Amino acid sequence: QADAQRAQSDALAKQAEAQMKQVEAQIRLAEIELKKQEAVLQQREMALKE
Amino acid sequence: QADAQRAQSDALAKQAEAQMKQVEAQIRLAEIELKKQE
Repeated sequence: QADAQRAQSDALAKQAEAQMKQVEAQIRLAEIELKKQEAVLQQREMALKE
Repeated sequence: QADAQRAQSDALAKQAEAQMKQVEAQIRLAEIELKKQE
């Protein structure tokens, strides 16, 4: 039972950690997309001012 | 247990480069924002 627990811990150290890193990368990509949307909104505001 | 410890050590060694890359990207973004402000 402890061996299965240690196997799950090793899985978390390996595949689950890699999946968590992929999730962090996806969150960073989403933040970059939000920044791009904010820049587009600023450009639209500049066009309205013009 | 020792095999998992070695796997964790190698995982930290490999993810250190990714963390450094993210920090470099953040620093570059701050510099780009400073340049765009000027």
